[PDB]
Amino acid sequence: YKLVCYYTSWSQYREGDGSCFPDALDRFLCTHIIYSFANISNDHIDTWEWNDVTLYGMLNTLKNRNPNLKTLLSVGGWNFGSQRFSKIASNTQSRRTFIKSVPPFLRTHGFDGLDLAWLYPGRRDKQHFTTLIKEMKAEFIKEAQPGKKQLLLSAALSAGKVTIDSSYDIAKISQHLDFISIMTYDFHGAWRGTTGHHSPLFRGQEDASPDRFSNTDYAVGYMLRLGAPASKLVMGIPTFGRSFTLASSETGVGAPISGPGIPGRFTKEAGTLAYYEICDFLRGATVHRILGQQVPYATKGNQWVGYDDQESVKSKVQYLKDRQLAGAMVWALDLDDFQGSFCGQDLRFPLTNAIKDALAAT
Amino acid sequence: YKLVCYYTSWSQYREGDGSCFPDALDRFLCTHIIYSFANISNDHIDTWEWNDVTLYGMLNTLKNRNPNLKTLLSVGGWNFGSQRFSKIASNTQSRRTFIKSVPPFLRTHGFDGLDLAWLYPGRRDKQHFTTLIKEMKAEFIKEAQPGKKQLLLSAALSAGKVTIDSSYDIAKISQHLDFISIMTYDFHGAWRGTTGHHSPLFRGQEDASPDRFSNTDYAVGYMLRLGAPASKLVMGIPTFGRSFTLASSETGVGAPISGPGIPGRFTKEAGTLAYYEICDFLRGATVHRILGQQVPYATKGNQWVGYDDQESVKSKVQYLKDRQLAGAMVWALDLDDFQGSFCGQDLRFPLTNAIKDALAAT
Amino acid sequence: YKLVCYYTSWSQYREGDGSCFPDALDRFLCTHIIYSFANISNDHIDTWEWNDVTLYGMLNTLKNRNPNLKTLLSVGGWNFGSQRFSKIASNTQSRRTFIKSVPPFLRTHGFDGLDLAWLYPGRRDKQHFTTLIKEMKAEFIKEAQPGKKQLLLSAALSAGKVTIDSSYDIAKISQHLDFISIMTYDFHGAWRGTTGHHSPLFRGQEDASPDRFSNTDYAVGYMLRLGAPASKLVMGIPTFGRSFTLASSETGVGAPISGPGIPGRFTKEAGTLAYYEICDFLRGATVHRILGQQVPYATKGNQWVGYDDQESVKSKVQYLKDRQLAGAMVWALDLDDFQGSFCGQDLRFPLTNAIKDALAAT
Amino acid sequence: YKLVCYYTSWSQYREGDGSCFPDALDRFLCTHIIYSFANISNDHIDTWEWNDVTLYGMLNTLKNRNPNLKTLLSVGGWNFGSQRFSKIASNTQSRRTFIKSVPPFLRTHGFDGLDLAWLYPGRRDKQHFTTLIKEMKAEFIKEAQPGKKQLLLSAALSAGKVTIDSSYDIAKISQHLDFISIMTYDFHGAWRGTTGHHSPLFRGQEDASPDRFSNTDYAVGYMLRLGAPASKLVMGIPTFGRSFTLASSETGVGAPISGPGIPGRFTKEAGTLAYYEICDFLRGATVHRILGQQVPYATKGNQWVGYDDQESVKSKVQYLKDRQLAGAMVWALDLDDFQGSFCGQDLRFPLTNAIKDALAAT
Ligand SMILES: CC(=O)N[C@@H]1[C@@H](O)[C@H](O[C@@H]2O[C@H](CO)[C@@H](O[C@@H]3O[C@H](CO)[C@@H](O[C@@H]4O[C@H](CO)[C@@H](O)[C@H](O)[C@H]4NC(C)=O)[C@H](O)[C@H]3NC(C)=O)[C@H](O)[C@H]2NC(C)=O)[C@@H](CO)O[C@H]1O
Ligand SMILES: CC(=O)N[C@@H]1[C@@H](O)[C@H](O[C@@H]2O[C@H](CO)[C@@H](O[C@@H]3O[C@H](CO)[C@@H](O[C@@H]4O[C@H](CO)[C@@H](O)[C@H](O)[C@H]4NC(C)=O)[C@H](O)[C@H]3NC(C)=O)[C@H](O)[C@H]2NC(C)=O)[C@@H](CO)O[C@H]1O
Ligand SMILES: CC(=O)N[C@@H]1[C@@H](O)[C@H](O[C@@H]2O[C@H](CO)[C@@H](O[C@@H]3O[C@H](CO)[C@@H](O[C@@H]4O[C@H](CO)[C@@H](O)[C@H](O)[C@H]4NC(C)=O)[C@H](O)[C@H]3NC(C)=O)[C@H](O)[C@H]2NC(C)=O)[C@@H](CO)O[C@H]1O
Ligand SMILES: CC(=O)N[C@@H]1[C@@H](O)[C@H](O[C@@H]2O[C@H](CO)[C@@H](O[C@@H]3O[C@H](CO)[C@@H](O[C@@H]4O[C@H](CO)[C@@H](O)[C@H](O)[C@H]4NC(C)=O)[C@H](O)[C@H]3NC(C)=O)[C@H](O)[C@H]2NC(C)=O)[C@@H](CO)O[C@H]1O
Ligand SMILES: CC(=O)N[C@@H]1[C@@H](O)[C@H](O[C@@H]2O[C@H](CO)[C@@H](O[C@@H]3O[C@H](CO)[C@@H](O)[C@H](O)[C@H]3NC(C)=O)[C@H](O)[C@H]2NC(C)=O)[C@@H](CO)O[C@H]1O
Ligand SMILES: CC(=O)N[C@@H]1[C@@H](O)[C@H](O[C@@H]2O[C@H](CO)[C@@H](O[C@@H]3O[C@H](CO)[C@@H](O)[C@H](O)[C@H]3NC(C)=O)[C@H](O)[C@H]2NC(C)=O)[C@@H](CO)O[C@H]1O
Ligand SMILES: CC(=O)N[C@@H]1[C@@H](O)[C@H](O[C@@H]2O[C@H](CO)[C@@H](O[C@@H]3O[C@H](CO)[C@@H](O)[C@H](O)[C@H]3NC(C)=O)[C@H](O)[C@H]2NC(C)=O)[C@@H](CO)O[C@H]1O
Ligand SMILES: CC(=O)N[C@@H]1[C@@H](O)[C@H](O[C@@H]2O[C@H](CO)[C@@H](O[C@@H]3O[C@H](CO)[C@@H](O)[C@H](O)[C@H]3NC(C)=O)[C@H](O)[C@H]2NC(C)=O)[C@@H](CO)O[C@H]1O
Ligand SMILES: *[C@@H]1O[C@H](CO)[C@@H](O)[C@H](O)[C@H]1NC(C)=O
Ligand SMILES: *[C@@H]1O[C@H](CO)[C@@H](O)[C@H](O)[C@H]1NC(C)=O
Ligand SMILES: *[C@@H]1O[C@H](CO)[C@@H](O)[C@H](O)[C@H]1NC(C)=O
Ligand SMILES: *[C@@H]1O[C@H](CO)[C@@H](O)[C@H](O)[C@H]1NC(C)=O
Repeated sequence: YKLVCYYTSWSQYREGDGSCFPDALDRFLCTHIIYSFANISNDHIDTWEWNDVTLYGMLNTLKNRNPNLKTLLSVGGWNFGSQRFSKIASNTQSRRTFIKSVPPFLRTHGFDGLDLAWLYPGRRDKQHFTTLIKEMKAEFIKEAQPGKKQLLLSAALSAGKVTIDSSYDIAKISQHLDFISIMTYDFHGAWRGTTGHHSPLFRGQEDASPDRFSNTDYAVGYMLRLGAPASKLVMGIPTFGRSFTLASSETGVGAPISGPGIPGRFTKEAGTLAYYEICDFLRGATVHRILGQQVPYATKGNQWVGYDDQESVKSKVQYLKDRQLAGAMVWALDLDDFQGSFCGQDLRFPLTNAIKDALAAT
Repeated sequence: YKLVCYYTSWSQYREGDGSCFPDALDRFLCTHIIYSFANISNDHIDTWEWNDVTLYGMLNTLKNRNPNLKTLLSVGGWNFGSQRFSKIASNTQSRRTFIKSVPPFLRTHGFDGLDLAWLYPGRRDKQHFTTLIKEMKAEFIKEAQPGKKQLLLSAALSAGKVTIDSSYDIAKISQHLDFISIMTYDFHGAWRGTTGHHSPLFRGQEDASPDRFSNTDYAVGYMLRLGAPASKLVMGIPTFGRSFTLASSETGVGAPISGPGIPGRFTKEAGTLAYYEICDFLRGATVHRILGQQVPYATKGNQWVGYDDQESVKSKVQYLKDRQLAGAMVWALDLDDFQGSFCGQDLRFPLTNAIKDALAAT
Repeated sequence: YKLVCYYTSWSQYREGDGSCFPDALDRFLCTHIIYSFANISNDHIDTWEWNDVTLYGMLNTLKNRNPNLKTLLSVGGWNFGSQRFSKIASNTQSRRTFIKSVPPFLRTHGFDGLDLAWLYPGRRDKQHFTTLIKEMKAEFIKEAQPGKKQLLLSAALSAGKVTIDSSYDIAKISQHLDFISIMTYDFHGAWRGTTGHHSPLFRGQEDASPDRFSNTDYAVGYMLRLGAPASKLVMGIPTFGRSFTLASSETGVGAPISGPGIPGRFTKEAGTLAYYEICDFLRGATVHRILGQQVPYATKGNQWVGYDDQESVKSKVQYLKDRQLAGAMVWALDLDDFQGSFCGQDLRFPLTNAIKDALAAT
Repeated sequence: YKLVCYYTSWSQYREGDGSCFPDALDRFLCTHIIYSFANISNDHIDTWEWNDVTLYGMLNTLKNRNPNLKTLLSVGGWNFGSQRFSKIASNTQSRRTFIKSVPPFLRTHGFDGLDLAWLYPGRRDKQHFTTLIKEMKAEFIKEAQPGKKQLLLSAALSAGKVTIDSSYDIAKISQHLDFISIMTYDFHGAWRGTTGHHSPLFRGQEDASPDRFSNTDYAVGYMLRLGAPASKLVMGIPTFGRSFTLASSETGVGAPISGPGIPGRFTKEAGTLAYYEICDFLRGATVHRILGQQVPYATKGNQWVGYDDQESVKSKVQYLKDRQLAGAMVWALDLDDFQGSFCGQDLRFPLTNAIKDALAAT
């Protein structure tokens, strides 16, 4: 089973124990470690952080004691911007320039492939997106013909029905992508006005959630139906939780909230909490395993965080193995308890190690 | 909470360890023990089995050490005959004789009330089935008026949506009934040619499911939605399992079957298995928990059986308490392991007890 | 058969033949004419437009040469505030003030009753909405007891399942209201990115529709199913259409759009078109009757509009009669071709009259 | 567009004007005519009727004036039996003989190809079927490699979901079939106990029919999504109706029935009525266009029949062209008023010619 893992280039700028660099990663932990993100400056694939070229190294050095580890540089990401990408892909001009720059840059940097993280193609870029991947793959071949090891091409697609529909021609692109990562998380926003787990495995109580398709099972399922093969499907699994600030003494699912949740001391970003920050939170908190959804949420004071733990990621892995999917995708190494400290026990990458073990065992 | 348990009056004619009598029941176990079924002969409520009077005897004795235990006589039942019931429902005189015959018959025999087990009113009986309940309650009130402890009136209702829409006016009946037991089991017929748990808590995997309403959760929310007060809703929980005979090596949910499972040694009814027989079956068997449904199934050789155990009833109880229901109803005590034997430890009524415990434990 | 027609107070300000005043309405056309909308200022039901008092009189005049026309004052409306209305229903004191102020304001200004257009009660206002409807009917009773002709109480409910599920306890409110108007229209938002009739009668082609509940039939049947007396259900039918702007040369249902259609010279609101404006659009347009849904749509150049016409409303009246519903509701009189010029024959209210005629014949 | 029309071999043994012979068929009517059915005296496709070999000619003579019509011989039918086919195709040896024995038979009898009517393949026949069609086409090429015009190979398949899943590898079988006639009719059995059109276009009113997939629209789309190519999909249209015998004064859709309708004069088979018997029945009868399904049901006295008229088959034709299908299929040429006397006009094949005109017109 393929175990895809992300690393963000911005997890370095975090206070004390929170800062994370490519060298803090377990060489043997994943089958694919993806660097994110990569910018596109002048229809070309450029670095992002000033030291991205150093870090690109710190990461590839992990291949040294483990030649099985593969790596991909992800281009795009939430920030980049939907429009920027849109243009660079619409005309054939910039599109060829870009496709062109990719192969060498990756080569001259120790990367085993490319990860397309366009978020997301308007309904107007669906045909384009298809081409962009068709051609980009055509190119990846034109380079490896000299006898090299061909560069891997993947994409992080949305898991929400609407988008999946108004942006992807799964049946087609599924052919050129070496594997797909369905980002099955970020399903219940603070705008809804109620508490909701952002990454539930199943729908759960039929009338406790607005629609039937804001969960992992539906997404995974829906996409298989649209033609995506199982062998090219990696199921995303967040190692972060989405929080809210309650507005009443009520604390169950669908309870009233008044905004996202207070910012973690390290990731500092209302609505988010890294697993290691959740671990602190837990002390004195009250955990509730949501029945039909197979995931846990914790509450304490006026805070409510829906997340995943070892038990839930394990459930989640058993789920994918069943559907006999390509494997799990994590987001992101730097959000799990990579130190090994916070969640105690001294062992590190708990949620990802749970995912790792569950994948290899029946 | 209410813990309504059913006791079938034919569980006596069961070979050796199978045979079950009113006296073999834990008088402290339930809050209401319903005896079933009673016939309606000559538009008069009347006994069924040659020795019912003796059994109404053994059962009602259980109220001695435990004065809080209530008992009711259930009239109707699956084999009774859907037609025969309507006949009495729509005859202005048939109904009247019937209603008038109950109060005396109950006081004469020791019951605290009646329970309507009409399966199932037709689309044409929706109204007759509402009048019935309405007048019967009147008769219970008229008889009690002097200063007596009023006779209890309940109805066991279908969990099948189609049935609920064609046969009931939940809205109205709900007010004249003391409680409503919703038969939330028997959801997956063998005629589908595929294995399926007959009593899932939730729908489970979105596509592996037949429809959208063959699971406890839907059934409850629908009835609550339709008007039945939570305080009057009893959630049906089966202590028997639904078996299928496999047709291949596939053993998962949806596997192909060639017919109902093999009859039990004691229940002798293809497609059915008492929990105590499921326990003999479990020896050398493989049990799997169905992820999306919170219920488990077990397979061995060419038999597949979906049933409930301590774990699943606990969740179902957790579920019902969350929904703030009136309690759980069990069908039936003579299908739970009542000798205590069959499942080790030799403790009696594992299922009901597990339910009892979970009902008063938070 | 009841024929409830809405008259908006803002259609008075439209340019040219668009300006619509109460005295421009056919006094024999409808059975009930609801004036909309009225504000609630300082917990008191009040006028909205500076000259509401003048217009109320122009409307109520119509009752003269015809003493069977009933009129109502609709309070609420889309532009009112799901929140403002909530704080008045939640506060026990505010609720009384309001309820108390209605009978006088109603008798004073010459109205037959009230119409509640709270769009829409939150997940948390379900019971408050019921209480609010309960107590207001309790007042219209008290005020009429001396011997007066009881003030009428109605409500314009959502046709959308999600909304209906989180705000309406149909069973209960349905017994206090005199009739319910189900707004069966506004079903395919332009956000979907695709063309789609906003008021289909049935789902039509299965895989060409977004969901199973966005159509009249489902809504009508869902409410009936939920306990609303057909005798009290008024099926809304729209005299306006919802436009879009095509992004390609594709013009059938499901074609990609780039946003709402161009605004009309008179209604001047993107994505909306009154019928009389549609009659203008049809000049050199191409009308197609969507088969599975019984409703038309027209397209010309890059505009696409899904509306209702005489043939389609007739089908709709047929559908409601087979269903045995209290009648039809029309939103709005001023969006129909009230002048009678645009749509030919110089006959006025072509759509509404078609509705009336169809109701009258069997 | 193709136009496959079947001919029954038993359409001769019928009284008076009800006798149908190959020489009675309009040679410029269909583009294909499938003689049905043909037996197999154990691994060798042997005729069925004593004069079968005489009729094969009568049909074929129709090629003399219209050299551009083709004929296939259909082997199977409803009576051939489920087991006979399975047992004959399951035996690797038994098969070969059959496959090998088909071509020479057709070639010697003027038939241009085969048609497979296996009703139906259980779960234990899915692959066999796939193979049978596979190897079957293989042989057709071999025999035709000299320079001869190749033999066609079509298949009549169930339009019912459950049947399709449990037995059709649409993805594969479709690459070998020159075309697929989807038997989109026979949805409502008399076992249901209520009236219902056996061949609706769309499901119509949501709570007036059991499931979402017992109509033409669903079946087709379902098939298309399963891999069936619109270019290789012929949609069946029935030229007969399905009668029921009413049990009360209710005559609408879903009114109670007490068995199938009285046998037709000429077809002499309960629950069935050919169009010519229907046209007759229609005198003094009342027709009703079922609103959501685009189909008529007529009722007179205690009889109820749902069927297709010119108006409705034309709608279904517009439907398939919208779905860009291979064409329409009919059943059967001897059920349509081939006489031209029953439906008056003195014109022949009223429905099929309506189907034809409609196919080439827009
Ligand atoms: C069900 C549905 O469709 N709902 C919509 C939501 O999907 C959507 O939310 C956005 O969802 C995307 C993925 O679907 C998400 O981005 C991916 O996931 C991670 C984690 O959120 C992102 O990581 C962030 O990266 C940025 C830099 O670009 C950092 O600034 C930020 O700190 C990171 N946050 C975390 C938790 O790590 C990645 O960018 C991306 N991963 C990959 C491989 O592409 C967006 O973050 C979601 N939006 C946010 C910020 O909440 C939502 C949009 O608001 O709309 C719903 O309708
Ligand atoms: C979703 C849906 O619509 N499901 C339909 C099923 O409801 C229906 O199957 C019948 O379901 C009812 C419960 O609603 C069931 O009867 C009740 O439940 C128990 C459990 O079966 C019955 O026990 C049997 O009693 C008879 C005598 O009355 C005995 O002969 C038999 O041995 C008993 N079996 C067991 C396991 O104990 C009770 O009769 C009754 N209990 C109460 C409280 O009233 C029927 O038995 C189910 N039918 C059968 C025989 O399977 C199904 C129609 O068959 O249709 C589904 O769609
Ligand atoms: C299936 C589903 O749930 N869809 C949701 C939509 O229903 C919802 O859109 C809003 O829907 C309500 C009724 O369903 C509608 O309000 C009523 O309908 C009329 C006609 O649209 C409204 O008329 C408008 O009134 C405002 C001021 O009140 C005017 O400014 C405007 O010009 C009027 N438009 C027209 C064409 O006349 C009335 O307000 C009201 N009438 C009654 C009987 O109460 C809202 O207007 C709809 N909102 C909009 C902007 O369309 C939608 C909202 O987000 O969400 C969907 O999911
Ligand atoms: C949802 C679903 O799948 N529904 C099931 C039904 O399919 C099934 O009913 C049988 O359906 C098949 C079609 O799929 C039907 O046979 C075809 O259709 C015609 C007319 O139905 C048949 O014609 C008859 O043939 C027999 C002998 O072959 C003659 O004796 C008789 O005179 C003929 N009658 C007519 C109308 O001409 C054909 O045999 C066949 N056509 C082709 C090209 O293959 C069966 O007749 C249907 N069975 C009946 C008679 O009801 C049903 C089984 O009970 O189950 C549903 O669920
Ligand atoms: C806007 C963005 O890309 N994200 C921000 C980060 O880039 C930023 O990191 C800091 O970047 C600057 C360069 O832009 C680093 O400064 C460099 O420091 C080295 C020290 O050896 C020196 O040789 C360079 O001259 C100097 N760069 C220049 C030319 O200015 C700085 O070290 C980075 N931060 C640190 C201390 O690691 C951080 C803020 O620091 O914010 C991100 O949002
Ligand atoms: C169809 C039905 O009601 N259920 C069946 C049971 O009735 C049946 O049980 C036996 O029924 C007979 C007849 O009612 C019983 O006979 C009576 O036995 C007593 C014993 O003291 C005797 O005094 C009576 O004279 C005698 N009466 C009759 C009518 O003959 C018999 O005791 C019952 N035996 C059992 C098992 O208790 C069983 C047969 O095993 O099958 C049920 O399906
Ligand atoms: C926001 C709103 O209520 N809708 C807008 C309308 O109010 C507006 O109508 C105009 O409103 C003004 C203010 O009420 C009217 O002025 C009044 O004119 C009469 C004339 O006899 C005079 O007696 C009043 O004193 C005066 N009111 C005061 C105190 O200012 C004005 O006549 C209205 N215009 C007309 C003729 O319709 C319209 C204008 O476009 O827009 C609505 O959106
Ligand atoms: C079992 C079967 O094939 N289905 C039955 C039909 O065969 C049957 O039709 C009649 O079949 C007989 C043959 O069995 C025909 O008789 C033939 O008549 C000709 C006259 O020229 C004579 O030369 C033949 O020798 C003779 N057959 C023999 C060898 O005995 C008879 O004409 C057929 N009837 C018709 C209408 O043509 C029908 C009804 O009889 O029932 C089917 O079940
Ligand atoms: C990415 O490229 C854009 C376009 O040239 C540029 O404006 C931006 O600075 C680049 N991103 C960063 C911050 O390196
Ligand atoms: C039930 O009563 C009816 C008389 O109304 C009778 O026909 C039937 O045999 C009785 N069944 C039993 C076993 O008592
Ligand atoms: C409606 O009443 C509210 C509160 O009294 C007020 O703020 C608002 O301006 C009023 N609207 C109009 C136009 O009367
Ligand atoms: C072949 O068809 C004939 C009809 O003439 C039938 O009687 C026979 O049973 C079929 N197969 C055999 C050889 O039995």
